[PDB]
Order: sequence, then C-alpha cells, then structure tokens
Amino acid sequence: RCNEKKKAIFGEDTLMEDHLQLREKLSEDIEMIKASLKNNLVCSTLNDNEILTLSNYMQFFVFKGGDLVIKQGEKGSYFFIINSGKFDVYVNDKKVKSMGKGSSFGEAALIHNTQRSATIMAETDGTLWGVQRSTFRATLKQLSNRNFNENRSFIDSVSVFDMLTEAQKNMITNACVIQMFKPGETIVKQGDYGDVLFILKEGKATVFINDKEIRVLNKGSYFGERALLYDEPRSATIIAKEPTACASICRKLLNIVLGNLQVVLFRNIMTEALQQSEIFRQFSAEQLNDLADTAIVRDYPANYHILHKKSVKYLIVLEGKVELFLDDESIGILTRGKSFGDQYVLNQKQKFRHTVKSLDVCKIALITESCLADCLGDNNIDASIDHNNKKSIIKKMYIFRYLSEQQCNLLIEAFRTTRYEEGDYIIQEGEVGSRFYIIKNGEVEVTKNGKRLRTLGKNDYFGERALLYDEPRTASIISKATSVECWFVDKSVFLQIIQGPMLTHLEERIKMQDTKVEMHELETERIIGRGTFGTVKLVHHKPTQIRYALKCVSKRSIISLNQQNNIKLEREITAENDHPFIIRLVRTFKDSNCFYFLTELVTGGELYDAIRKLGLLSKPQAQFYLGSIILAIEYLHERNIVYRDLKPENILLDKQGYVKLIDFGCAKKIQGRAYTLVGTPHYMAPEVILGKGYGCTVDIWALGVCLYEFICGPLPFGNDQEDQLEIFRDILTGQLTFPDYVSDQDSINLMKRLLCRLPQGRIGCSINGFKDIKEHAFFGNFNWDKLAGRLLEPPLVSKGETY
Ligand SMILES: Cc1cn2c(-c3ccnc(NCC4CC4)n3)c(-c3ccc(F)c(NS(C)(=O)=O)c3)nc2cc1CN(C)C
Ligand SMILES: [Cl-]
Repeated sequence: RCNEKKKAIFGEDTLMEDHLQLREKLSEDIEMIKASLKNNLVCSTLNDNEILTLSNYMQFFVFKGGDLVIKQGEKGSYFFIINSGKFDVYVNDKKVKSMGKGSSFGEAALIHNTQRSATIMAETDGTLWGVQRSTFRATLKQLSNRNFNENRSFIDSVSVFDMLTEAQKNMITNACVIQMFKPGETIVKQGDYGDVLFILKEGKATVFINDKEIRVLNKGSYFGERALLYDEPRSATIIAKEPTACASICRKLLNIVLGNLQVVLFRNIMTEALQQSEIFRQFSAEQLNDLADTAIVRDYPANYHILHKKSVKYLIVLEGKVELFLDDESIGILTRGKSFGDQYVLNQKQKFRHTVKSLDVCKIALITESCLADCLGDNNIDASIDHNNKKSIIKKMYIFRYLSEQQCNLLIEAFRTTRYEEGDYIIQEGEVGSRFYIIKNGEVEVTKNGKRLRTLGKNDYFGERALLYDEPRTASIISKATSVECWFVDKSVFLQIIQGPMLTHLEERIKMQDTKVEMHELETERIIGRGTFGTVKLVHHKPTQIRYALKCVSKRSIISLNQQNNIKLEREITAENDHPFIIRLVRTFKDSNCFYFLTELVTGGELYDAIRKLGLLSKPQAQFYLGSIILAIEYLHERNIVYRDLKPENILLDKQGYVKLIDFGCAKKIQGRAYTLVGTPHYMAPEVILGKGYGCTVDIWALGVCLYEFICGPLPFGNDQEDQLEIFRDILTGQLTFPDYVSDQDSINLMKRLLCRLPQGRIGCSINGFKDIKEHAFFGNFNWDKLAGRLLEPPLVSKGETY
C-alpha cells in the first residue's frame, strides 16, 4: 500500500458517424460528384485532377425516411450531395423545397462555421455523399501546397533560374501552369518560335529531329530554357508517349511577374559582385541595379590588355580570369565574380596606374566614370559617394529616415568634422548637450558612473536626443584611439531644417518611447473602446504627466478560443512595429487575470469620423489616406508580416490628421503560404476564401476595397447582404461596377486592378511591389516624399479631442 494521489482522465458532427458505411464508388458515382462539385462556389475554379481527389474523400451515408439531417442555429460542419430518393427543407418548421438526386445543400459550412438557416429532412429512404470542413479545407491545403513545392523543385532544377533570389523564385513558382498531354500529342513542334519552358513531372516523351527519333525523356527532363530568353525556333519535335504531366512557364507571364529575365538575372549577378566592395555595399538596391543595367559587357580573347595606363573606374569578372599588374608586378588574379577598382571609384581624378590582362577567354563588366555619375545623378563622384555614405547611416535611424529628401540632404550638407586626442571626453555625463555625432575614423568608449558600457567605431553614431531635448547626457563618450574623427550637426542647424509638425511628432514619440512605466503609476481618465475581446483605457502617468492608452485583455477571453500560441506572436509583431503611421507599443504587462498593452495615445479621432464629415473623398483626399495606409502596409510586408484585417475601423487619426493603424489580432509573420481563414468578410480577398493559399497580397485587395469605399461610397461586394455566405459569393463571382458619379478614369483603373481576383494580375503583386501602385496615374501629382515627412496638409485636422 503506497501512500502518495493519481488524478483521473477526461455536436452536429456526432450524428453523422451513425449513418456512415464504407462503399466502393462506381464509375458513374464519380461523374455525379464531378458534376455536383463543379457547381459549388469554391470548387468551380478547380480542375479534374483536383475534384476527383475531393471526390475520394467523400463518404457514403445511409438514412431512412422521416429522420433528421441538420438542425437550425447549429454548429455547421458537413456539406452534402443527394444520391437517391428525395429530401425536404424546413425554415422555422415551415416547408419550402424538395430535393432529389443531383441537388446539393449545406455549402456555407465549407467556408466557415455559421449558424444553419434551415433544416433538411428525409421524405423517403434516401442516401447522401458528404464531407466535413476540416477535411475539405485540409484537402485543398495539401493539394495546392504539394503543387507549389513540386513546381518549386522544377524551378530549382532548371539552370537558367539558378541566379534568381529566393523571393524571385517563389513569385515565378506561382506562374507555373500544369499542362496535360495524351499519348501521341506533340508538346512542341520543330521550327515553331515557342516561348514556353516545360518539364516532365510524371510520364515519358520522345524527341524527333527531322522526323528521326533521338531519345526518350523521363520524369525530370526539361526543355525550352532558351525560349524564355530569346526568339528562337525549336530545335526538335517532342511527342508524348504515355499519359504525361508537364509543369510549364510562359515568357509573357514571366515578364508580367518578374520583368525581363536577363535584366533581373544580371542585376543579381552584378549586385553580388559590387557588394564585395565596401564602397558599393553602402549603395541602394536601385543604384546597384542602375550600374548593372548600364555597365559595359565585353568578351576578350586570352592575353589581352583590357586596361593599360579610358574612363573605366571598376571592373568585374563575369567569366574567365584576368591578372592585375602594378607597372611590371603581378598583384593578383581575379576569377569569376571578383572585381577591382575601389581606389579609382573613390578618387575620380586619380590617374589609372594599374593594368589588367586576360589569362584566358573572358567576359568582363566595366563601370565607367559617366556610368557612376548617372547612377548618382552627379558629376562630383567623390562628394556624392561621401554624401551617400552619410545618408545610408542616418536613414537607418527613425529621427531622419522619414524626413523629406531635400531636408535629409540639407542636413547632410551641414555636417561638419572635428578631431579628438585619445582619452578626450567627446561627451561628458551630466552636461546638457547640443550636438549629434557620427564616427568617421577610430573608436570610442561609452561609460556611466565609471563602469564602461560598450564600444563604438566607424559609422556608429551617438547623441541624437540632444537634437530634440535640452537634458543631461546619460553617458560619457571617451576616445579609445589615436585621432578619432567625428561628423557632427548642431541642434540649431537641425531646427532650421525640420519644420513644426514633424518636430512635434518626433518630440512626443522619443519621450514616451523611452520613459519607463510600472503599472502602479497609472491613473485612468476614461474608457475609449470595448471590442469584446478587450477594453481600452486612456491613462495618465503620475511622474511625467504623459498620457497613454492601456488595452486590457482577460486571460479568460484569451484561453477561451485556444489563443495561447497567438497572443505571444501578436506581442512580437506589435513590439517591433516602428513606423509613423502604425501604432507604437511602449511595453506590456502580465497578471493573474488580464494581459495589458501600453501604447501611445492617439488624440485625433477615427478615419470613419473623417469620411462621415467629408463624404465621398476627392482625388487629393483619397490619395492622402490610401497613400498613408500603403506606407504602413509596405512597411509590414517588408518585415514579412501580413496584416489580414485592413478596414477603416482599424485606422485612427492623430492630432495633426495623419493615420495610425491599430489592432494586430489577425496579423501573422508569413512562412511560405498561409491558409487560415481570417479577416472581416467584406474586406477578405478571394484567395483567402478559396482555401488554396495566400500571402501578403491579400492586404492589397483590402486596399482596393478601402479606395472603393472612399470614392464610390458603398462597398464593392456584398454591401446590402448580412448573410456571410452571400458576401463571399459576391466577392468570388459578383460583378464589379462603378456608379455614374465617379468621373475619374485613373481612379477606376486603380480600383479595378487592386480588386483583381487572381493575385498574379493584381497591381502591386509583381516583383516591383508597391512601386507600381505608387507610380500609378491616380497618384500622378502626389508627393510620396512629403507624405512620410508630414509636409502635407491633410484632409481633416481634428479640432479638439473627439472620442
Ligand atoms: C477607438 C478605438 C481605439 N483603440 C485603441 C487606441 C489606441 C491608441 N489611442 C486611442 N485613442 C482613441 C482615439 C480616438 C481613436 N485608441 C486601441 C488600442 C490600444 C492599445 C493597443 F495595444 C491596441 N492594440 S494594437 C497594438 O494591435 O493596435 C489597440 N484599440 C482601440 C479600439 C478602438 C475601437 N475601434 C475603433 C476599433
Ligand atoms: Cl554636445
């Protein structure tokens, strides 16, 4: 007898298990299910290979007349196709319809669990085919996901795509079209100027040059690489032997998705080469791409003097080998991808002393003096490169990165230099500072109260708070090298450049970011929102008198829907968000009962307050708000975050009239494709609903909806409809129309292309990303640079604090 105690172990989906009975499906069972599924809202887009798979997961069921099938107001789950006899409906126990062999019912449950409207009943002893949501959605998920991964390996095995980046490969993976060929079908004909790459995923095919067999191709063989790059007649006539499955990529779709493939590939090769230099590693992706697009590419025979004693400043080896010489002394051999000329890039006036001589047959990219000048937009290469080095340093900082171009440049031009002896105090703990520093040469030691904190060196920076506040320095900065040089700018110069609204924004933000807050210091003025899941309170900080917003969320509500895993992930997103048009989290708080999120207080209303006051927005007003939302979404998409709930309800306005995005409940860091069905249904993208995979592109659909609301007034899909089902139907199949009072062709163009159902044809979803939206004619007169910088007068300045 051991004296330890051992504790004990522990709706509409229950009734169906009773009726199930395994049944080997006949030929004409599959053809009825093939015809019934093709009439379904979700499955009509699918092909015969996919619908047959959904057919095999269908289950046979057995009933007798007078039985229940599905109650009203229930948890929805099953969808049925009738196989024999007849059934009948009841709406509030009031019979409506009769359904024999062929008819389907309960489709709404496949999309999402909604309350059942009616109740189907059995007239006679009749049977049903059926399937659950969980199974249906997972079948769609794994079919489309395996297709994606299969097509991606095809991309990875074709040599012509080897130099595409990861992101470029995933984008063209979605452009793959699967094409079926019967025995004896010719895939390509000799002499045809084709523009399509093919691969054998499964099967075999025979190669005929001049009507003579050459070989047979097996699952893994591909052909047509050169048809994606050049207009060429096909070398052979390939013909299918057995029933064979080919993954294909057309050039036209590749040019839509990716642009010119040569241009994209060369940019990658050159960008990798240029980034081996410390100089070009601080150039922008646009600048490096411009050097790639404009570089001179030559082929040289062996033993050729490529350079000796023109205006060439940089030289990259694409193929082969060259040998570098200073006068008569070999100094090195450059292989594939290596390069030379740092010295001459930096000093454009310096005489070219070296000579480069080819060792074998080679291909070389040369960057001339004028190639650089064009790239930089300036004949002063030395000054521009230096100007750009400084620019890339400060654009990594919040304070300077959203300033206009002109402001950023003026500021850089105003930088001045000073030198320091080792052991000199550049900054003294306690003194009221007035300067911002960037390290040019050497190193420095950060210290507080004697104890050393860290070391900084070339291109690090310190002291930026002195631009915004008159306050004591919290650390000393001591020189830890012989002759440290710093660039610096005075507060007085900063204040001549930065105008009022942006300064206010920065003043208020860095303060409240950095001041520490414990829960017990918080008085609470009032409630300012109660969205079921949580409660939001305007709160006061006793010591500083800074106001905040505390959002309180009960662990009852969090645990209730199995969101243990999800509230952790939301915290990670919310904490990292550092953008002017996205809400800034300060910190979080734990508890026994409720979680807490402390954020800046936004004191200028909701976006809906603005569009009720303004009505239908003019071009400049819609530009401002959609433009502002675009910048926040772009920001998130660059962090691989998809927002998933874009709608005016989730957009506040600050006291200066600029937007703040809130509510990251539906947001997630994308890891390949997503499938979870999440969002507000009026704003949800077709591809979310169809369950075959989506990414960040869904937020660009929502942009389309938003713009439509702004210009047209009502929503474009399901404006009247309360029924979730009929909203999704209008989204998937409904006609997009525009009222007669919408008079701007460019607005309509943009709205149609944002609301394009298939992501590959959607504006902003190509390789260029948001650039295509930003450069759309709708935005033709709109200054994106002044938007981020708070140099635009917004549509509606909030007079007083409204709640
Ligand atoms: C009106 C409203 C405000 N918030 C906030 C919120 C956030 C900051 N300031 C303010 N001040 C009120 C101004 C007039 C809008 N509210 C917040 C909010 C506060 C703190 C938070 F941590 C969050 N969560 S998060 C970081 O995902 O945006 C959200 N939530 C709401 C909800 C609603 C209700 N609905 C319009 C959606
Ligand atoms: Cl100072």
